[PDB]
Amino acid sequence: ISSLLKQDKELDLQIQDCMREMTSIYDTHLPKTQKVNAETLLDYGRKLSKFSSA
Amino acid sequence: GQKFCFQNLVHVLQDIRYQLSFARLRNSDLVTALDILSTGTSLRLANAP
Repeated sequence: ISSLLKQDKELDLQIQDCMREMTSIYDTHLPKTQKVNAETLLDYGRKLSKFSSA
Repeated sequence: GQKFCFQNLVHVLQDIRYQLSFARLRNSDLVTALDILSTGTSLRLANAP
């Protein structure tokens, strides 16, 4: 019985490993919860530069 | 009057130092600017509990 139980545990661990590897490969992710013109960007950032700075 | 001279000089030197901070310009925080392109301050939200 002890040898055969050890065999069952090992087989359970083998199915474990296969499902583990399939679910690892398929990484499951939740779903995810404008372009810019640089001129208006740069001017805005330089404005902000004095005010976000100490 | 001579003392007044010393002090007065110190005050003028401070004043021009003040104008000095008023004249420099610092490199833009583009990060905050790009965040504000998308209308949030992404920084202040993520950071804050």
